[PDB]
Amino acid sequence: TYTKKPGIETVSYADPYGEMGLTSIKWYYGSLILRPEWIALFKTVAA
Amino acid sequence: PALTENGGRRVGFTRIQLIGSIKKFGFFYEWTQEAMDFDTDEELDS
Repeated sequence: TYTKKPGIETVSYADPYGEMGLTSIKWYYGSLILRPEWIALFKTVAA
Repeated sequence: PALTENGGRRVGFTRIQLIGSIKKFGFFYEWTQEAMDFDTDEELDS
């Protein structure tokens, strides 16, 4: 997570007055299925 | 000016130049010796 609260930042040639705020969330995800035969799935239609 | 809540976009400044000049000036006069010797006044030079 990053966060640039409004103030001295955003303050940039885009926004000299610096009136914008920013918060970011980044992450990494990945998985591997060792034994697909160990995973069972049934499909159906309910009411 | 009108700063909207968004912001993002100005004023400038200028300076001007003043120029002077130096000009030469002067004059002169002449006199003969006889003017000084044969003058009614003896303090004409002064």
